[PDB]
Amino acid sequence: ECPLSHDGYCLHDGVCMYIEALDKYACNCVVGYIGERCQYRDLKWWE
Amino acid sequence: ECPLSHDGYCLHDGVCMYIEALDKYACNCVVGYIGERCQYRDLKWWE
Amino acid sequence: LEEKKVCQGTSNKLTQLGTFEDHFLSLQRMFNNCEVVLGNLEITYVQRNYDLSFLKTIQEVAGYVLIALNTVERIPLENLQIIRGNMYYENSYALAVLSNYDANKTGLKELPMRNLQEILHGAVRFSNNPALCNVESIQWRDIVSSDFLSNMSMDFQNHLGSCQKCDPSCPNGSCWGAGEENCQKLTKIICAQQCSGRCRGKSPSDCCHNQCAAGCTGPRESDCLVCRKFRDEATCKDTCPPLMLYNPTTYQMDVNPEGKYSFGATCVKKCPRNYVVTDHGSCVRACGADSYEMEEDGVRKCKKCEGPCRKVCNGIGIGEFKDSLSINATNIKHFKNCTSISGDLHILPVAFRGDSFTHTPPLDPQELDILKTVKEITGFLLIQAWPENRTDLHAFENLEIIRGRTKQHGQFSLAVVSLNITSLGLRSLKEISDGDVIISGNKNLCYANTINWKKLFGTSGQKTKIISNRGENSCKATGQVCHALCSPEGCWGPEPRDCVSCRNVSRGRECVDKCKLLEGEPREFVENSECIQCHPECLPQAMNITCTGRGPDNCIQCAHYIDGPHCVKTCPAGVMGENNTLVWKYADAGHVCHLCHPNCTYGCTGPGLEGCPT
Amino acid sequence: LEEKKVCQGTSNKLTQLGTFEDHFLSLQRMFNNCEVVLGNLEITYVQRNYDLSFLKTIQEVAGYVLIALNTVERIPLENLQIIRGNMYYENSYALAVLSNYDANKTGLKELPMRNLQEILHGAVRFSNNPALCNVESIQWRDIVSSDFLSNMSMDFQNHLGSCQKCDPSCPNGSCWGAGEENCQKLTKIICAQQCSGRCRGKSPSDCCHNQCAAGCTGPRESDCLVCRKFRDEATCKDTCPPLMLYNPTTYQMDVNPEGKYSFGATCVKKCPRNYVVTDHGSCVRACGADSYEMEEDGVRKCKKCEGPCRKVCNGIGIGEFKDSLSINATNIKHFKNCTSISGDLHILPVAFRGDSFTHTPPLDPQELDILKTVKEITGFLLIQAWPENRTDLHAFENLEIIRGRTKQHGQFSLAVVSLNITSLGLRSLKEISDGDVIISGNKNLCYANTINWKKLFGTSGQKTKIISNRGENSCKATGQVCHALCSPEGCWGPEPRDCVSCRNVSRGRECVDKCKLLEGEPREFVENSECIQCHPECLPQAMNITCTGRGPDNCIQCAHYIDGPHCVKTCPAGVMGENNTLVWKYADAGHVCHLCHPNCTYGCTGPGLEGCPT
Ligand SMILES: *C1O[C@H](CO)[C@@H](O)[C@H](O)[C@H]1NC(C)=O
Ligand SMILES: *[C@@H]1O[C@H](CO)[C@@H](O)[C@H](O)[C@H]1NC(C)=O
Ligand SMILES: *[C@@H]1O[C@H](CO)[C@@H](O)[C@H](O)[C@H]1NC(C)=O
Ligand SMILES: *[C@@H]1O[C@H](CO)[C@@H](O)[C@H](O)[C@H]1NC(C)=O
Ligand SMILES: *[C@@H]1O[C@H](CO)[C@@H](O)[C@H](O)[C@H]1NC(C)=O
Ligand SMILES: *[C@@H]1O[C@H](CO)[C@@H](O)[C@H](O)[C@H]1NC(C)=O
Ligand SMILES: *[C@@H]1O[C@H](CO)[C@@H](O)[C@H](O)[C@H]1NC(C)=O
Ligand SMILES: *[C@@H]1O[C@H](CO)[C@@H](O)[C@H](O)[C@H]1NC(C)=O
Ligand SMILES: *[C@@H]1O[C@H](CO)[C@@H](O)[C@H](O)[C@H]1NC(C)=O
Ligand SMILES: *[C@@H]1O[C@H](CO)[C@@H](O)[C@H](O)[C@H]1NC(C)=O
Ligand SMILES: *[C@@H]1O[C@H](CO)[C@@H](O)[C@H](O)[C@H]1NC(C)=O
Ligand SMILES: *[C@H]1O[C@H](CO)[C@@H](O)[C@H](O)[C@H]1NC(C)=O
Repeated sequence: ECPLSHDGYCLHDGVCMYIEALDKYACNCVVGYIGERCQYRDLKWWE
Repeated sequence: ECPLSHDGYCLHDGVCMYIEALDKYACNCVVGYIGERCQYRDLKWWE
Repeated sequence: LEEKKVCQGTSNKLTQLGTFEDHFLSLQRMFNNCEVVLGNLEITYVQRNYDLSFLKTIQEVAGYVLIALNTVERIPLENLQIIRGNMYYENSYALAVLSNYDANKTGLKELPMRNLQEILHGAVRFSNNPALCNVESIQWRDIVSSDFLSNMSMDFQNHLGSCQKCDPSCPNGSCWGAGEENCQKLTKIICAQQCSGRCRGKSPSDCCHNQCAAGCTGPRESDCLVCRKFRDEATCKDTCPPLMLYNPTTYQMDVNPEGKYSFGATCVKKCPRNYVVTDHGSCVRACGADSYEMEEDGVRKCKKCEGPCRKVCNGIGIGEFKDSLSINATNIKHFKNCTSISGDLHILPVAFRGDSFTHTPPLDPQELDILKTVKEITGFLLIQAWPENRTDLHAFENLEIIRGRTKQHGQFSLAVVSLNITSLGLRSLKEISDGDVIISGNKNLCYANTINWKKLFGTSGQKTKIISNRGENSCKATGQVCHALCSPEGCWGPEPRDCVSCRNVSRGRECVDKCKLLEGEPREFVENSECIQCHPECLPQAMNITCTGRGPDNCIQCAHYIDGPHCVKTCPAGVMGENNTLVWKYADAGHVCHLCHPNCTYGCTGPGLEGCPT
Repeated sequence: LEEKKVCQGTSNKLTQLGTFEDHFLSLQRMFNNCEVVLGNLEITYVQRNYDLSFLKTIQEVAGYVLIALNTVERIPLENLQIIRGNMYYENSYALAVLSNYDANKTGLKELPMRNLQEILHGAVRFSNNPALCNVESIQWRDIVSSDFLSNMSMDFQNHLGSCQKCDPSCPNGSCWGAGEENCQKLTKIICAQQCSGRCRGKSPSDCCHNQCAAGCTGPRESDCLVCRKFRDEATCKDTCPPLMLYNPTTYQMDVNPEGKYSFGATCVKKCPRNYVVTDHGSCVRACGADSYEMEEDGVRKCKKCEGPCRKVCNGIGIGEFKDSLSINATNIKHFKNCTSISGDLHILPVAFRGDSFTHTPPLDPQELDILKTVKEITGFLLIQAWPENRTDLHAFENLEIIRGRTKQHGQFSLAVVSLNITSLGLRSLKEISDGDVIISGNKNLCYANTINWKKLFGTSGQKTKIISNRGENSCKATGQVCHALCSPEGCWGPEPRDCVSCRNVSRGRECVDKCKLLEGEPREFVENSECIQCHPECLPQAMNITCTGRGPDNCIQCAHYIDGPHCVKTCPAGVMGENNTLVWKYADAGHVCHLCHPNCTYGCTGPGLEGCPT
């Protein structure tokens, strides 16, 4: 539930999330993808 | 009166001399010529 | 301990990797047994319970330490001695401990960082840590450098009270936790005036060497706890021993036996083969725009260009592209005529469907042909996406070398994963200097498990992770195997041009079955399994061979005339000679060329004046 | 504040310069006011009652200290702090006090070297000093390095008896002389086990800096009495601050603001304009055999060689000629094809009349023409002798530059004395980068003082000593002044070629009254006051000028035919063209050259086929 701006902010089917505690936006990447935007495949684990 | 080896050892009319105190041979250069063999003219004075 | 075990470090900031467990598991895999964190130490979303004991073995973090959004109650970063702050969190802090509370306002309680004595760069940030105890009593003027304490923003709110007090022995009531062991060990603001850097005690006899960071166990250059700059084996150096020292007496340069090379933050005896060795005596990753990379008998060296040096293209993730995470429709302009990417290449999905977040239009697949000029890549090649209509990695058709001076996650220099191609097509790849190669998740990709990678590698330990592709049995089933002309060395595709090494011989860039010696239209000769055409002035011998070299000097018989050793098409008629006299020749019986009479200015169709009529 | 005063220092060893007064009076002229002896300190043959009080200002001697054969009673080398030992006496000692006794066995008595605390290199030698007092009680273990302690040979005697006793306050009864001031100050063997080098006291809070020579006023690097290696203004560095530093994070190279160049034993902001600047950041006197000297870029640098480097010729007094004191018939072989003398040149009388001590034959004056290839000399040029049958410095007529990176006695870069020459003859000498010029003791020299030497100099305060050259008005009486075609700049002789700058114009290497415009045998034109011949195909114009340039393009009228823009002797008839097609032309009415018809193979005497009959 992030603004239109951060729409498509997270890659590889990750979900953007608003951390009210820090007043920031972060990504909840799916298992196997790392990076601030889930941009990198975790090559050192599984395919 | 130096050995026939040190004959013509002191340049620019310098005279050879045996230093019995040190068992060595050295030159008595004429005024104006410096060096272990009086080979250099003391440029930094006159003529 | 001599050297230490290192981990790459994370760089996800506030990002959560999967579910709390997933996340924690990723954190665990990364920092397990790690003693030195080359990158960053981000501990986030660590829930209650959860054993964070593996952190105890972390002694130094190069980048920054992030501790935010943790409901866990304790973090044993006790052995952490120094935070270099090579990078910052939010452009300020080398250490940022943020909002570590539970929904019930009870999370991070104890942070026993009792050995954290040095923070080379950056500030410190504490905020919203309801359960944090004792840390509020630390004199950070000793841990942090004066230059940054102006940016230091940190206040502790103890609106609970489950905290204890510091052992009466603790200096000025400074403690990271209970017990006598958690008393802040000041080694900065307790030093006498004669002290240059840190110190063991207050007496001048305890002064630490100039090049010590967190303190020392003795005055000497070797008694340091952590090096502040460079590490030359046993001792800490400010500057690695020069290969050559200046001689104050002879006004010249002398060779230094103690001479070492500058690799990273350590002083080595020689540079890694894949790195560039400079005259100074240091291993680098690139040469100034003033020069190129000239291999010098076995070591990559830098000289100078004889004018305008070839364009050097910075790879994605560096310099002009530090922000961009994938070659895209926008930045692709700066890769036009590149022959050597001086960095990394990231071809990601987002680049193709376009990114709305970074305001970049979708990449036109037709424009990947730009890279067809790329010859070598000093870093790594990452390709997580690729045009579907394309069956081949065409763009990198002429890629010859991957140096892998940098690798992704610090391990992989070539990563072709999650693609849809049926063939790699890197038929020019002849060397992968360093880094592992991972090629997996490529549904219908063949030939991949046929390459003799042991030939392209050039460093100990280079592994190859090739899994979950097109079944080998399936590849051979649909007749998608290596061409018959392909040597056991492997194949980059089905075609005879995709061979790693040739069976018999080769026509330039293609493997064949034999050179055209006795037959074939263009006559050739064989040297080094290569077929080169003889000089056209050679007569196609229907019996034996045709020639034994490139130049006409090796023809068995000329097709026309013969001017001495060399076989010529037509006898010389205007060639400059001696005394500014022109040269004219005529063919005779055996088509042999001979000098005409010096009188014949218009040449002569025969010997003497009786050969040049009027 | 005030940079120490420096003297060159003597190097005669046991040689005596004239009478005892002469020898003394010279010893005084060299070390008067001197604070730093760059070379050797040789006090010898100083007799009784002579005043050596000027030797109190010497603070440091870079070479060695020889004190032998002195009947004088006291030598006040009291302010002497350190002896570097850059050279040894007898290849073993940096300090030799030998046979200092009178005939009556009463010579040197007191040697108050109460401040000599450091002897970096070399050993010590005391012998045959009957009157020597107190020195026998010096614990040299503190002053001398342990590496040379083994090669130390010294034994004292008290055949005088009139020696006093050491003040109680003197450590272990060690003293150089009387009073409490002459007590040996130990700063080496009385230091904590954790003292790297020297110290002020016994407590570990008194340790001097690692880069301190004798002692120190404080612990820090800038509290030194004397630097141990280099001198970076206030402080003593081990290595001059690199111009560039390695970046452990970026694995690349960065510029160091604190960077300084290395000049001798000091760290400077820039190199003397006459020296060579390396990429290392150090001023040297020559490049390796891998390089030449490329100017421009502002200064003199070292760039590598495209292939085989030109032959470098080590001057007299360096490398292969360290012992040879003059260019003799033996070592002259190695000066065949020299365009650059990387060192010095010594033309001494001992070379011509041969030397029976070094076993070298007399020099053939005909063999000095070998030096006519020498274009520049890095060091200095000393000529104390020269063939009589020659009236000119002919061998150096091509000498263009004298760098003076090294000077005679450290002052003179050009010395022409005691010669029978009538004219210098250095018509190519364009610059004397540094050093002073002395041209004296020359009876028959008349053109010397006419040259504006200030123009030739390149550094501040370059002096010119030209005296005792018979003929300021005597030469003018014999009509031996500058030619009429010699600009007021002066002249290296009578001939018009011996001019510095011309009055009107010049014909190459010679000055003239006017260029051959209008008349003359060869037609010429004028640019930058030089007369250049017109292309032979320029018709001799008896009216106006003939041409406006070198090429046939600037002629006013051709002598024969005219092929377009150019003036040709004969229209082309066999010149290579496009598509391998030959070229034939013909001369029409106005002698203009036009291409023939493509068909005409044997050329043509007219337009088209109607021009080349059959
Ligand atoms: C050259 O010589 C002529 C002689 O007539 C004189 O008039 C002229 O001034 C001279 N040119 C110079 C000195 O530049
Ligand atoms: C971490 O690494 C060590 C290596 O020995 C291993 O024993 C352990 O099982 C791993 N996992 C944890 C949670 O410590
Ligand atoms: C730690 O305790 C938590 C309580 O929420 C539990 O869910 C989790 O399974 C435990 N972790 C491990 C690694 O056993
Ligand atoms: C101080 O903090 C600001 C952020 O407010 C940051 O941008 C700046 O770089 C910091 N200054 C230094 C010297 O670190
Ligand atoms: C601790 O710091 C205080 C000043 O804040 C100082 O007065 C005190 O002497 C210090 N304690 C010790 C043991 O040095
Ligand atoms: C694409 O490249 C441009 C220019 O470098 C950059 O600003 C943008 O962030 C990049 N987009 C992605 C998704 O990497
Ligand atoms: C994947 O590759 C196959 C090769 O047969 C191709 O036909 C198909 O179009 C590709 N997939 C997509 C989604 O384009
Ligand atoms: C390749 O060369 C070898 C050796 O001459 C020959 O035996 C073989 O038949 C050739 N292969 C093919 C496919 O022609
Ligand atoms: C020594 O120095 C003094 C002071 O400059 C000077 O007056 C005197 O002439 C010098 N003695 C010499 C040059 O013999
Ligand atoms: C040591 O002393 C001897 C004395 O004969 C001398 O010859 C030699 O040069 C000195 N040094 C060395 C390294 O031998
Ligand atoms: C001549 O040269 C040789 C070495 O080349 C040297 O030993 C000798 O001293 C030289 N003679 C003179 C007079 O310089
Ligand atoms: C790249 O292509 C352009 C256009 O043809 C050409 O001018 C340029 O020389 C090429 N770059 C290189 C390095 O050859």
